[PDB]
Amino acid sequence: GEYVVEKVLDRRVVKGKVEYLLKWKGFSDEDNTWEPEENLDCPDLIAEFLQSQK
Amino acid sequence: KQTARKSTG
Repeated sequence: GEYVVEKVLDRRVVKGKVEYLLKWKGFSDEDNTWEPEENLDCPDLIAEFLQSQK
Repeated sequence: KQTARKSTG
């Protein structure tokens, strides 16, 4: 399914591909998942994470 | 809205 994301918590690079750790709206932090970037439709939240990295 | 698809399985 498609769900609303609260925040992008982290990013990792594995096998030449980018994945993000996502906090899902209305779900426990125990339900955070790593998702391939192609799954994401949250550009403003990715922009927030990269700026927090600087 | 900021959404994403959650990988199933």
